[PDB]
Amino acid sequence: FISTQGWDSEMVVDYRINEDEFHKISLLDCDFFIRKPPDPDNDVYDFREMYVTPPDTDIYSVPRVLAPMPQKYIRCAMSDYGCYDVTEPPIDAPRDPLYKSEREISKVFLTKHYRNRRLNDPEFVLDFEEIYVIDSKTKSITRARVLVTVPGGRKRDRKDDLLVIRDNGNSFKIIHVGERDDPTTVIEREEWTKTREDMEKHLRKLRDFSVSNWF
Amino acid sequence: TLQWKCVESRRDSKRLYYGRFILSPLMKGQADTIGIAMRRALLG
Amino acid sequence: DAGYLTRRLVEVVQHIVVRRTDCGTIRGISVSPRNKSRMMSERIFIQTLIGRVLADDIYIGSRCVAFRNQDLGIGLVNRFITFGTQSISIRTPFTCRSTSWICRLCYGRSPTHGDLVELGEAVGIIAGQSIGEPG
Amino acid sequence: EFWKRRFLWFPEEPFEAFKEMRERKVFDV
Amino acid sequence: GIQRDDNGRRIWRRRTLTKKDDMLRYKLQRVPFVEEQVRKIKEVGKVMTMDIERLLLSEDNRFEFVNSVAAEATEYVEKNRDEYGGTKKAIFHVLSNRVNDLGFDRPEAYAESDPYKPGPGYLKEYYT
Amino acid sequence: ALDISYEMEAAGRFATTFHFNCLLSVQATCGIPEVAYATFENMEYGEDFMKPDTETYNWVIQAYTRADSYDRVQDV
Amino acid sequence: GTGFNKGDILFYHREFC
Amino acid sequence: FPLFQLESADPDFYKIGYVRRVRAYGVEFKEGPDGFGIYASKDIEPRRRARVIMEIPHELMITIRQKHPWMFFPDIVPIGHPIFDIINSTDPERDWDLRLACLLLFSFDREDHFWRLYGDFLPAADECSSLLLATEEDLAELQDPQLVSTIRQQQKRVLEFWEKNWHSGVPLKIKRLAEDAERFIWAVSIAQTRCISMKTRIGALVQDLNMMIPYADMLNHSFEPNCFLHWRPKDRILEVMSNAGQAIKKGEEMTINYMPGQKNNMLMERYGFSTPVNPWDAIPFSGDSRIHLNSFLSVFNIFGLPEEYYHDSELSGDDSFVDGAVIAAARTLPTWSDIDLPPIPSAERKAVKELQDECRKMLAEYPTTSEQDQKLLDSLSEARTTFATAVKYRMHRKMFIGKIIKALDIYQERLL
Amino acid sequence: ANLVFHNKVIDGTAIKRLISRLIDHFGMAYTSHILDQVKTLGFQQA
Amino acid sequence: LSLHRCGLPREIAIELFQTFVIRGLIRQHLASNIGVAKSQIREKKPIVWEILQEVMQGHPVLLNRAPTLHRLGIQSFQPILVEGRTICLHPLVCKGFNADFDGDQMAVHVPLSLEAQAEARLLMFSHMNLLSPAIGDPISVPTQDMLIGLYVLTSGTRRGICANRYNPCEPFFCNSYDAIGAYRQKRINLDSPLWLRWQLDQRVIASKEVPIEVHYESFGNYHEIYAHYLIVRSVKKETLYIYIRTTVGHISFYREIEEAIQGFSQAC
Amino acid sequence: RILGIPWGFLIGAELTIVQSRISLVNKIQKVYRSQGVQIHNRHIEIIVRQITSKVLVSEEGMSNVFLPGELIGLLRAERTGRALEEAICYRAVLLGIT
Ligand SMILES: Nc1ncnc2c1ncn2[C@@H]1O[C@H](CSCC[C@H](N)C(=O)O)[C@@H](O)[C@H]1O
Ligand SMILES: [Mg+2]
Ligand SMILES: [Zn+2]
Repeated sequence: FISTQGWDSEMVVDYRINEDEFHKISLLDCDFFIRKPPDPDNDVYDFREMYVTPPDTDIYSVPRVLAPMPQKYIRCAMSDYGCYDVTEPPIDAPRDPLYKSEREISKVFLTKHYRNRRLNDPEFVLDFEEIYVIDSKTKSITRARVLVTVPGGRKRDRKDDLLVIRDNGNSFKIIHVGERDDPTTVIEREEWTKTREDMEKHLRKLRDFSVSNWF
Repeated sequence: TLQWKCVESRRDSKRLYYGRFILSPLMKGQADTIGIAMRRALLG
Repeated sequence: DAGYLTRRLVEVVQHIVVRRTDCGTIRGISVSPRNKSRMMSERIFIQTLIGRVLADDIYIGSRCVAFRNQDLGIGLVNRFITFGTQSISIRTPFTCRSTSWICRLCYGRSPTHGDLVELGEAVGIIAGQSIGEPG
Repeated sequence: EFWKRRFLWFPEEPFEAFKEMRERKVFDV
Repeated sequence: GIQRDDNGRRIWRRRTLTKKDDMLRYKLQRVPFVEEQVRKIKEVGKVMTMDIERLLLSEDNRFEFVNSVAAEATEYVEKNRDEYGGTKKAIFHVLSNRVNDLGFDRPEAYAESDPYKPGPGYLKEYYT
Repeated sequence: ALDISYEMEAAGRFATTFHFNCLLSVQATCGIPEVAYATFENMEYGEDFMKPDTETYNWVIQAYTRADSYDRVQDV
Repeated sequence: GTGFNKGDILFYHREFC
Repeated sequence: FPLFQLESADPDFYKIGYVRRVRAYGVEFKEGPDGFGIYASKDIEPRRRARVIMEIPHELMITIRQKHPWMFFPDIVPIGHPIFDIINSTDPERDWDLRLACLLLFSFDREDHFWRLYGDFLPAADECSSLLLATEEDLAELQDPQLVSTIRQQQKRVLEFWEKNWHSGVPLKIKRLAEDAERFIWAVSIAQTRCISMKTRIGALVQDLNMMIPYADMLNHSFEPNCFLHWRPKDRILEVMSNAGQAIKKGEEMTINYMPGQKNNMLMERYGFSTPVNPWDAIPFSGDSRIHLNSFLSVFNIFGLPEEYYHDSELSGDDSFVDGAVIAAARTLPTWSDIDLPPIPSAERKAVKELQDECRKMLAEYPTTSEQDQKLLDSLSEARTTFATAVKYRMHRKMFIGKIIKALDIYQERLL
Repeated sequence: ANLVFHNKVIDGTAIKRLISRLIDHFGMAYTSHILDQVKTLGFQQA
Repeated sequence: LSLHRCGLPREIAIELFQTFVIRGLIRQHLASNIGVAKSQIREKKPIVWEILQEVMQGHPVLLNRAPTLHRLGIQSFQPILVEGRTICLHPLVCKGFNADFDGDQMAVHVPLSLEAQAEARLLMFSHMNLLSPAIGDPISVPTQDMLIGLYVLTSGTRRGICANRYNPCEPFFCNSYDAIGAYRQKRINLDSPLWLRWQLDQRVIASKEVPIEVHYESFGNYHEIYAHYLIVRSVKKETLYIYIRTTVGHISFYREIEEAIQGFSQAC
Repeated sequence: RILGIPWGFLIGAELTIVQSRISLVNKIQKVYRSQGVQIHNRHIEIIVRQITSKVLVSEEGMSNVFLPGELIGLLRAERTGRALEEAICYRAVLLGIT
């Protein structure tokens, strides 16, 4: 219907949209709306018209866009990004819960299907070079800076690549599936780096630190 | 005379069986040694 | 010295027993979170208010969020802190209409039993022992 | 009524103290 | 909502959950290795502690509860003096009866013995 | 009267100001103000239907002003 | 605590039959 | 030797409660064509005191203060929600059901609320027996203009409230609560048919509440019930207690008294049903012909004061005739009493003949009879729940009049 | 039992706070048995 | 000992319960009169102890240390017969009595009337006095040796430079019982890291942080790697697998508390 | 001097006692909190209430109801203030726990 492309970044529109034709993407700080063309899979997205609202509110506003957006309908797969908030709420009434776990979603990744193939397609693979990032804190949407290391360039076998996301959803890198790292290796790398820096900070205050070795 | 008997048995499921066994009369210190050896044998 | 102090502490309040459900008082000690002379520490604002019985209704806008003669839970206190509730009126031992006994509402929740204090409880001796014990 | 009209840390000033008691709900008309 | 399928039988819609509750799968699971723990709890008499706590959930005043239990035990002893003081205690009988009056089955007066006593004269030596 | 009032409250009907005034009508002439004052304290710090009225205050004052010994001016 | 608040007709008259 | 020798409810119905500290003892939930009900899964032996049947935790209820101001326990409505503004504009005296309907819709829209799951076992619009869902055809079979007028006024009030508060400009969080009018009408019907009012103490606060209580609204109504509701304040639990010393056999339905001292018309107005053994039903007699109250009570063994008439059930032995209908007759028949003055039988014959004439005139005033109404119910195959409810209501009134006639006959027979 | 899964450490402050929350949630009869079991576990690992 | 029990020497118990032992002797016709029963008690006959052990069941006693500073300085316990001449005391009630085992002594009292026994059983037992009246804090909290044991049990893996000598450029268990069994068979240590398959909701206390690294596959499945757990999700399915990185110690602590709760529930 | 009939004695005693109770609890709690001792405010308020519950009949207030220097309760003094005008003159007194 309407074309929000090129409009203001944080202005509030003067009408209430119909959410039956939109993709409602709910994050921690906002609910994100992207126009949904009809489809049995409901995986088709139209990025020309987008809106951002505070969570559970019908005061619509055009979101801030930090990168060029698609013009033709593209089929995409949605995956959220965030943390868990396992708290111990105070026990007020009888049988009050001992803990409370919630999923604080801060980023939503929209990854294009390769050639807009369907999930039921036996040749379905994901196109990791086409990822759009939705940020709750900034109420914005961007395109991911994807770095490709697997040989092949533009033309390759999409079945053998693996995407790695680091740095709070900012680093996107494509590697071969063979060189995937163990979760233990990732955790140990982070622990080793942090503890190495902490130990060097602790030992720096000794007056023979300049004539000492690490081992 | 020294005798043994099963004093309890159950089958909660097909992969969970329980049993309780007795051994008496015993002299002082024998029961602990028998229990330790039997537990090691049962577990490994 | 503490043994002498404990005996005098128990002595002065040995006769205080919870003997009524409600003395019928309307007075209430006012508790304020915001004071322009010091930024109040929320930790002190909580532990003192827990277990107290409100002497007056609390309103947020046109909605009543806490009623008179209602035990102050920790959820209500945080709600009071979350919004701008500058006045809280509570029923304390200072507000009871007697110096020979106290009622259930002016005392508050039981120190050990979780619920409101029960009739016939010798809260005076417990008060005297609680202060003199760590001496 | 005359005393009610005249009635209108607790500060050392007597009328400031009266106003404080009115605000702290210690005493009122 | 009324509909008969031509044979006198009335066909009606069954009510179903038709929704997902994640608390069902995660909560209806049983620990398998508490046989000795349950047996020891029964042997030492913590079920009576649970019963005492349960009885006080319906009492406004606990002192009144204690007085009523003592009065009922006194009536028990006065009516049948010879039945109490040994393996049966009057207060335990009162507590078991008050628990049983709620429909919860309990052994009478929480009276239990050791089936493994090696004949008369042998006394269990407690291991401190 | 006291036995019947105890039985009435045991049966589930609590005493109101009427029954308490009836009881005070006899306690006020016993020569001991403490009995009537105990009844008055029971009434004053109780429920709404037990609260004293003019007749209750009159009974307690009459009990105190016609005491056998000691001074009761402060109490009145 | 626990001390608070002070803690024959129809006989000899049956049917003769 | 062992070798030689109504349907059960959906297990998830009790399982969702059970995982949330709901406990049912000695009873099982069974579902039939009429609706859900609670029945003793075994023989509930009579004990000295009342027995615990069910335990419903407070946190699974939807309760609102019965008196102004409106505070909800537990507090599910957030501060600043427009649903509070919708609730707060209601009439404090008569609009109690509207507030409960608003709370029900709000809870149904709440993702973590329990009633989002329990709401799938409530009767639907085509299964609820409330008269707010009845059309003009069903109300025409009540054969009572007053009840029809009351139902029409209630429907008008509900629709007016919905139109006033659910117009075009309402926010989306409010419009989705009730997109169309019949959704709110069904919410109000559920509130009216399942609300329980009680005086509950929470902590130190004692107050009256209008409560939507799961697993306790499934109990059915009776004027001689075997169960009652008791609130346990210390742990905030509502207990369903069977009467002390009253034996209950396997398969016997567990019932409570929804409201004592209410005739069939009020039951139809509120819960959308009526019973033939209502001991408070009234039949307007002329009052010129009167019988002896004491003899009528003694013949049928009805004892107690006028507000506690009860059949002894011992001297009768096997007389199924004496039931709540006879008690209602004794409470409604024109009677005279002169302490110990005996009645002359001759005057009693004339009085009962005149009263029977009045009863037969009343039966003739109805276009149809009760037996033909039962036949219509048996042959009924394509009618709404309210249709059969109205048919049963008029049939029960006819049965009550016939019971009065038979009681007068046997009373005049046994007077000698 | 909807117990949270502690995965960092149990010190003196944590065990005192955990017991207080268990009393509020489960009551003193349940927590009394939990204390007996935790007492053995702490002794058995020391 | 249980939290509601104490141990009494034979001499103290036979002195305190002497009249009840006399009643037990006479009641079952083993003593002709009071004098004969007392003579039997003086002779330490072997049947005196059976009657004493029988009559001590269900009859509470009151213990008391000397400087009674608060009301928890006297508590009620269920006495049992222990060998020796010392009073056996539970370790978790020592803080309330302010008692340590370097020479302290206690006095024992026997409630006689039914009212006193009811008061002792229903008001003074330790399992109903877990909170201190002063501020409401727990009084029966594990201390010292138990606290050290719990601290060592729940002290997790060595991490970072304390785990590997060089910069890195663990078993998987289906259920906690498998991990504990492997620990019993000396396959793993108390603090060696392991991955535990989790089939409940996310209930592990951890820092509220985004995944360290997300391994997204072109087929749709992606692995989210956190500091203490791994979560496998897919876009085609609604499946969600959780693996917790922990030790045998955390598993043991959680299982201890869970089994205590479940066993107490099942025993009732 | 500002207020005459009992509003002089009543309000003066009320203001003195309200200020005394606040500072009495603060000083006691400050001493214990400096030592790490945790005591609820209720226990101290039970003790202070007995400290600040009496008034002293002034040396010039003489009648047949009270005598000068007599130690009477605060609530009794205020109730007789509204009911009599017979020189009910009193001032708040702080009593030690002994
Ligand atoms: N004794 C009775 N006879 C017929 N209907 C009854 C009844 N008692 C209650 N009801 C009906 O049951 C409703 C109360 S909710 C009770 C359970 C309901 N039948 C269900 O299946 O969900 C009321 O609307 C009323 O119409
Ligand atoms: Mg020592
Ligand atoms: Zn009070």
